[PDB]
Amino acid sequence: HHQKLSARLRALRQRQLDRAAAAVEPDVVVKRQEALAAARLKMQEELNAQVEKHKEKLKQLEEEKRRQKIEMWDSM
Repeated sequence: HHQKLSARLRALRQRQLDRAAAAVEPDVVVKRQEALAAARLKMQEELNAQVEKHKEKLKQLEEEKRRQKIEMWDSM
Protein backbone atom coordinates (compact mmCIF):
# COMPACT_ATOMS: atom_id res chain seq x y z
CA HIS A 1 0.00 0.00 0.00
CA HIS A 2 1.32 3.29 -1.34
CA GLN A 3 -0.04 5.47 1.52
CA LYS A 4 2.10 3.46 3.93
CA LEU A 5 5.19 4.23 1.81
CA SER A 6 4.30 7.95 1.66
CA ALA A 7 3.50 8.16 5.31
CA ARG A 8 6.89 6.74 6.09
CA LEU A 9 8.63 9.35 3.88
CA ARG A 10 6.48 12.09 5.25
CA ALA A 11 7.48 11.13 8.74
CA LEU A 12 11.18 10.94 7.83
CA ARG A 13 11.04 14.34 6.22
CA GLN A 14 9.51 16.15 9.24
CA ARG A 15 12.18 14.48 11.34
CA GLN A 16 14.98 15.55 9.14
CA LEU A 17 13.59 19.06 8.86
CA ASP A 18 13.12 19.24 12.60
CA ARG A 19 16.71 17.99 13.11
CA ALA A 20 17.97 20.70 10.79
CA ALA A 21 15.86 23.41 12.54
CA ALA A 22 17.04 22.17 15.99
CA ALA A 23 20.59 23.60 15.51
CA VAL A 24 19.33 27.10 15.93
CA GLU A 25 17.00 26.53 18.87
CA PRO A 26 18.21 28.66 21.82
CA ASP A 27 19.02 25.73 24.02
CA VAL A 28 21.05 24.12 21.26
CA VAL A 29 22.86 27.36 20.56
CA VAL A 30 23.91 27.72 24.15
CA LYS A 31 25.03 24.06 24.46
CA ARG A 32 27.01 24.42 21.33
CA GLN A 33 28.67 27.47 22.73
CA GLU A 34 29.20 25.70 26.02
CA ALA A 35 30.83 22.82 24.19
CA LEU A 36 33.21 25.04 22.23
CA ALA A 37 34.03 27.12 25.35
CA ALA A 38 34.79 23.88 27.19
CA ALA A 39 37.14 22.57 24.46
CA ARG A 40 38.78 25.97 24.41
CA LEU A 41 39.45 25.97 28.13
CA LYS A 42 40.89 22.46 27.96
CA MET A 43 43.35 23.67 25.39
CA GLN A 44 44.16 26.91 27.14
CA GLU A 45 45.19 25.06 30.30
CA GLU A 46 47.34 22.65 28.21
CA LEU A 47 49.03 25.48 26.30
CA ASN A 48 49.79 27.05 29.65
CA ALA A 49 51.14 23.87 31.08
CA GLN A 50 53.47 23.69 28.13
CA VAL A 51 54.49 27.28 28.26
CA GLU A 52 55.61 26.88 31.84
CA LYS A 53 57.42 23.51 31.19
CA HIS A 54 59.48 25.20 28.46
CA LYS A 55 60.22 28.27 30.60
CA GLU A 56 61.44 25.95 33.32
CA LYS A 57 63.57 24.15 30.81
CA LEU A 58 65.05 27.50 29.84
CA LYS A 59 66.12 28.36 33.35
CA GLN A 60 67.60 24.87 33.84
CA LEU A 61 69.57 25.28 30.67
CA GLU A 62 70.68 28.76 31.60
CA GLU A 63 71.99 27.53 34.85
CA GLU A 64 73.82 24.62 33.10
CA LYS A 65 75.47 27.35 31.04
CA ARG A 66 76.55 29.21 34.22
CA ARG A 67 77.99 25.99 35.62
CA GLN A 68 80.14 25.53 32.49
CA LYS A 69 81.71 29.04 32.63
CA ILE A 70 82.34 28.62 36.31
CA GLU A 71 83.76 25.14 35.75
CA MET A 72 86.13 26.91 33.23
CA TRP A 73 87.69 29.33 35.77
CA ASP A 74 87.90 26.75 38.51
CA SER A 75 90.17 24.37 36.50
CA MET A 76 92.50 27.20 35.59
